[PDB]
Amino acid sequence: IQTNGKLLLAVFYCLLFVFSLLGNSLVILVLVVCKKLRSITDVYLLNLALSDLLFVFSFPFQTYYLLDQWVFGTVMCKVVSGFYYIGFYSSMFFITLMSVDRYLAVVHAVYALKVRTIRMGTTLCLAVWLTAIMATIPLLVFYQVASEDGVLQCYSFYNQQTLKWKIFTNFKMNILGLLIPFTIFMFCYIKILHQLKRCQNHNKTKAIRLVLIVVIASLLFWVPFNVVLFLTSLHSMHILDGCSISQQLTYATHVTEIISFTHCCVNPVIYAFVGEKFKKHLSEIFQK
Amino acid sequence: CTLSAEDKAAVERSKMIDRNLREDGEKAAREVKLLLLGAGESGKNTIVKQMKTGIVETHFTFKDLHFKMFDVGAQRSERKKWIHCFEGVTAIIFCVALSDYDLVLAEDEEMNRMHESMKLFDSICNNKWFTDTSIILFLNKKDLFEEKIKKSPLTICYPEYAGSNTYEEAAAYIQCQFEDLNKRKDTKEIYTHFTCSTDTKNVQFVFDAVTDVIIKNNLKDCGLF
Amino acid sequence: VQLVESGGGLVQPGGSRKLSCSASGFAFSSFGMHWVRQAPEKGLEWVAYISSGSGTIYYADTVKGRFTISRDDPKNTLFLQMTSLRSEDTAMYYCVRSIYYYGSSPFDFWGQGTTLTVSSSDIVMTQATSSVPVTPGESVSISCRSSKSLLHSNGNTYLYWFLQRPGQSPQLLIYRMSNLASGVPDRFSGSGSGTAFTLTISRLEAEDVGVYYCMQHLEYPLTFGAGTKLEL
Amino acid sequence: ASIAQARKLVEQLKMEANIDRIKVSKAAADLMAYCEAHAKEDPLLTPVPASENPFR
Amino acid sequence: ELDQLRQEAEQLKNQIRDARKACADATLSQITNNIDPVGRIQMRTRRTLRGHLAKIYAMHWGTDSRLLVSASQDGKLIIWDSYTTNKVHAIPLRSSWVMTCAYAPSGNYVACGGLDNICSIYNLKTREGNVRVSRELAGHTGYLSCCRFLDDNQIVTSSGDTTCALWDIETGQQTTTFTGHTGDVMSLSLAPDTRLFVSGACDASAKLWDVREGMCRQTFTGHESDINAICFFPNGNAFATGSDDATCRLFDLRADQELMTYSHDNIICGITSVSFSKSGRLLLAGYDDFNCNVWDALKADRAGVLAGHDNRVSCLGVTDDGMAVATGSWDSFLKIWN
Ligand SMILES: OCCOCCN1CCN(Cc2cccc(Oc3ccccc3)c2)CC1
Repeated sequence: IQTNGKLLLAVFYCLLFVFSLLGNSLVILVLVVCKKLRSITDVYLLNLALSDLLFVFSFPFQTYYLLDQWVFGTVMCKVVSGFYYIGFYSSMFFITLMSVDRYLAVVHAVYALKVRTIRMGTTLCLAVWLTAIMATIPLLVFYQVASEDGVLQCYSFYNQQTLKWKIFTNFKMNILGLLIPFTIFMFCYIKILHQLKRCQNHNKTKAIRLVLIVVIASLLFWVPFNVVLFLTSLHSMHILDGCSISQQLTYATHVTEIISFTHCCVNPVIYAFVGEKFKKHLSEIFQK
Repeated sequence: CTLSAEDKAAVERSKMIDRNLREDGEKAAREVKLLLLGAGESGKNTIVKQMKTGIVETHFTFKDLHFKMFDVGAQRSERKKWIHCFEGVTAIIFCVALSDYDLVLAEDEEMNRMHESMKLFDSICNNKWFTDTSIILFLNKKDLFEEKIKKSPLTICYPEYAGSNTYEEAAAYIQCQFEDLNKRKDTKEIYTHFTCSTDTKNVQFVFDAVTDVIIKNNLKDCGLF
Repeated sequence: VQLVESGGGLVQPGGSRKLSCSASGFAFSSFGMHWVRQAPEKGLEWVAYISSGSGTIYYADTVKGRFTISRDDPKNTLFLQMTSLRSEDTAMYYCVRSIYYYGSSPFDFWGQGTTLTVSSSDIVMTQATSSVPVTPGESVSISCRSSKSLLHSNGNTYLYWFLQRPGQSPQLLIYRMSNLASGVPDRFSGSGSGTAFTLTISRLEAEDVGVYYCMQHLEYPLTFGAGTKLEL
Repeated sequence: ASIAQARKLVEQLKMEANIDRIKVSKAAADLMAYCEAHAKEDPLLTPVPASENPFR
Repeated sequence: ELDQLRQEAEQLKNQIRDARKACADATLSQITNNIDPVGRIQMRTRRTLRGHLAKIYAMHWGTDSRLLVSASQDGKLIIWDSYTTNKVHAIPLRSSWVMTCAYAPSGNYVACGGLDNICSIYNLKTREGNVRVSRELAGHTGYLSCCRFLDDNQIVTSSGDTTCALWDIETGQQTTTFTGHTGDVMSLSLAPDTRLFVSGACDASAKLWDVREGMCRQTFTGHESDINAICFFPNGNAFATGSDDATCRLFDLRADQELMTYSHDNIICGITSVSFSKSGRLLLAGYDDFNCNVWDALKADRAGVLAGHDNRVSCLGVTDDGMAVATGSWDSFLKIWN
């Protein structure tokens, strides 16, 4: 039962790892090798693909941890905790940054002419990487490896006084993770849809469809995981305490993690693969 | 480094030149390029007058937007040799005179002036160098068309036309005829505006059209398409 | 083209002064700029150099730290700020322009000169004779030697020739050992084997009297020669 | 009028008609001889050693 | 009678074709059949010159075989150093619609022109240290398709007004105007001896001209569409034409007729630029299909293909020493091949 579930989780992790590796590697190969990064959107796509690949890189360590004990040491445990958490924060910050870029491009075209430059995109990308690293140092250092019943596990292991810090991780993962980005993410796309409706062109319908697709995918990918994280936080503060409810949140956290990091595969497709530019670039590559 | 002193200074001069080129290229990319076309005395000079050799370039800024307008009415050469230089313009401002239906061309009476305007529109709209470039259609001489349509019917230019002699129906028919010439209706969109000499909102119509074109271009760039 | 230089004056030892070179008649932003010092009875010595756009700045060891060179492109002026002056700096200072691209002519134009009076591995260039009697209408060869080979891998040998007529600022004669400067009469010519170089004047007029300096540009610590004087 | 243009064209053709022409074989042989004479000097036809090429 | 004049012109044309057919005893293919084939010629891109932000419409080589100038629609005319990818100069232009550029043999001047119908001469070597307009040549009523320098004071320009011109730069006046083309002249090539030049136009005709007199000695026909590029054989007794009918043709002046055609079934796009190697054995033509094919002059065989340009190759140029050939393309890049 437990072994079967572990095997299923490892299989899902490995499949998602391979698929997102292929997709993101294709994105980077098209952008930084085959073609140039002409526009700010190319810079954002490359940065988002790199963030997704960095998030993906943590998967096989998780697969082995499910399979066996954490054997490769504490220093990697630190760097992989960083990998995971900077991957998450960078991915969501870059999603929000793309949303703001699209809002500027559509709603204020004349202003987007003077503000949207490659240098500004690089500056904002460096800022996003820096703030992700800054948010991740506390969790980068608080992770440690402990051997329980002869099984070494790299996990968040603190003292009783530091248990409060674990609550702060989830809340930061909710405010800096979900609340702050999605507030800008949803507002920008809601106003994009308003302008697209009040327009006369052939490209309005497909743009509306793709904006709705992005919004629905992002909500479905992040709101469930963050809600379950909030529920686990509430359980930790003993507002709703119990063993059965704890087991339900364990299973729910597993499923929501699965759903949340299928984003590392879906986001490449939605943001790049569909659309005229990347299809044309792939056609040019195939011609070669 | 394996470079002499003057070799290093030359490389530094090259990098400074590259920086200047990058700044000038960014400035050019911020700017909007419009190609202005017309058949005969279609009112192209009048619309140039409202907004403000071989190519007469006119620059003007409207609502924090810098406008380049290129006029090629004086080339009088084979258009196919130099029409690919203008590939990449934001929009093509086509000027067509409405009063030309009654008048015949100066060269021979066989060809009506509006038919030559249609042929030019068909060649420009459907050219392979302008497959994705929108067209702003300016239909001028509204007062002249009002005066003429009472005396002379639109049937002279359009024998198939069976409609009222009123301004609205004839203008709508002419606009529809010009819009049917767009074979690639999906790639481009044609904006038609009825202007006269006393009209003062033509610059606003052009600005709105270019705003729509920029929105569509950056939608394509952003991947939304 | 003119390079009027202001500053100078009597200075007490250990004091500080500012030297201003005003440029009029050419694109100041494009040209790299130098400062060259000539002692009251001795030859030329390089001081500092600023490139186009102030990208790179190089000083000599003698004036390193004490001196700073800055340019102001909008006002078309070049500044040399001197601090901790000593009796080693009492001399006339020259403001020289240099442009660097393929085929360019560095050290093309020299300023008149302003006089600064202080109250009380580098390549070596040797011009052995330092004084030669001459007759008008004859031919004269002036020899210079270099401690290291001035031939780079690119095939360009960096040797420069300057003429300092009595009471006049140096004027470029030959750049890169073979190329006559703009406006210099065709009688002058240069040749060398990469370590030792010669300058040959086919005919001498009364305008050719002066002192000739051999300069190197291979490494940026530019060292001028002692000089050879031609007197009739 | 156009008549004068016709006369000018006729005169130009008459000037063009009287020029002497050698057989095409002689011109072909001359081009062949030129190509063979300067065959060695062509670097694109025969690549030079990499040392002699400044484009390295 | 006008009909009589037309009949006389037709009779003269029949005399011309009969004489040319008389001179065609044996074609080039039979004579050069026994020549050892050149073989495949693979040429790597030695240098890529980046810095242009728009389609490169023109490119010329200096006499020194190291400095080249490039014209683009970004409004700039950049002089490159080929050996070290350095920009010696970057010249702003009053009109960004340029289609041709020239490098003076002395190297002191660079000429640029385009849809403004003005040939602008730029003085590279000045006391002030900056490139300046020296003379603005006006008088044409159509776009300048090509201009080449005879010397510091004389320049030959071909325009879309169906007339070529030879200018005296110091006074800015037309020394002699060349007329006789029904279509727009698209390219010109001076003879190495510089007493004759060939002009190719949209009438599918190439015409020899004498610079001193102003008359057209020979008119060459055979193409089925506009001739875009023309180039003299190194001898000066022959020239090659590149047309929109996807064929290149080699003419000789003395025999007054075409020798053979450079065509392939796979090639459908028109030739945009044409050039010759130093020995004349190789004919390099820039095609509209993002490729530049190198041909063999004496045998119709295609030796090799220079690929590497994303967009249409718009200009070609072989150095005087013949060591390197430059391909400028609409993709805003220049490449040096050897
Ligand atoms: O912040 C405290 C935990 O809050 C709830 C969120 N966790 C819940 C448990 N997940 C295990 C998890 C899944 C997938 C990969 C993975 O790689 C590792 C492994 C060890 C250290 C670092 C990262 C970890 C991580 C997310």
